[PDB]
Amino acid sequence: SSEDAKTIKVAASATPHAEILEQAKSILKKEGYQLEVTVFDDYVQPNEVVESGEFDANYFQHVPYLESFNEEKGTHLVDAGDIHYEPFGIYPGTKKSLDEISEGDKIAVPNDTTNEARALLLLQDNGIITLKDGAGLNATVNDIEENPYNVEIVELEAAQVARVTGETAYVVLNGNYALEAGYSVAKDALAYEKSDSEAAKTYVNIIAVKEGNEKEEKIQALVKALKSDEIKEYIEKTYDGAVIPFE
Ligand code: MET
Ligand SMILES: [Cl-]
Ligand SMILES: [Cl-]
Ligand SMILES: [Cl-]
Ligand SMILES: [Cl-]
Repeated sequence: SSEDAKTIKVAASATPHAEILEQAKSILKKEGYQLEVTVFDDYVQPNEVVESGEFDANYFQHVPYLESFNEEKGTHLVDAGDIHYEPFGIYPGTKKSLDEISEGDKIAVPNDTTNEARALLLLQDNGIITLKDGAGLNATVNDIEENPYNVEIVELEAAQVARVTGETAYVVLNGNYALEAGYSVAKDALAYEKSDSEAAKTYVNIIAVKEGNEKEEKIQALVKALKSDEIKEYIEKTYDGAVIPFE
C-alpha cells in the first residue's frame, strides 16, 4: 500500500470537475501526491467505482444525491469535503422564452430522485407548478398540486437532457451537463437558482469516499487543495457564475 498511499484515484464529471482536478494536480504533486483523474459521462458509475474500491474518491455529486444513492443503490459512501455549487437552470428547448409557455408543453428534467425533485422545485419557484407542502428534496411528479399549463414532465437520464432540446419546449439542466453541452447559466438559462437561495447551501458538490476513508491523509490533502484560494480563484475566474466555490 506504499504506492497506494501516494496516489489519489478520482472518478469525475468532465466539466467543471475534471478541469478543477487538473488545476489541483500541481498542488497535490508539490505535497508528494499523484492525482489520477478518470472522466465519467454519467451519474451512476462514479459511485459504483468508489464503492468497489477501484477509485479512492469521486468528484461529481451533491449531498442529496449521495444520500439517495446510498439508500437506493446500497452503497456506503461518505462526504469527505464540500467543494462547490452549480446553479441549476431552465434552458430553452423548442421555446426560447418562458413567456411562450402554453398548454401541454413538455419539460425535460433529470430522472434521478434528487435532481428530478430539484427540477420540480425550480419550476415551482418560477410559478409553473405548485407542489404539496413538505414535498422537499425527494419531491416527485405525484407531489404536483397545481399545473395551470398542464405541462408534461419528461424524465430522462441527466446526461441526456441537453440532447432533447428539439423534442421538448424547455430543458432543466445540471450545471456540469449545461457546461459540457456548451451552455452558460448566466447567458443562456431562462431561469436559474440564485446564489443566495436554499439550493445554494443544499446542492453542494463533494468529494465522496468509502466509509472509513473520509479522514485518510491523502483525501484530506485532496479536499484542502480543492478548498484552497488557488482553486477557489480558478473556479471564480473560469466559470462566470456557473460554478461557485463553497464557503
Ligand atoms: C450527481 S448530483 C448532480 C451534480 C451536478 N454537478 C450539480 O451540481 O447539479
Ligand atoms: Cl424567459
Ligand atoms: Cl413540447
Ligand atoms: Cl407530467
Ligand atoms: Cl447522467
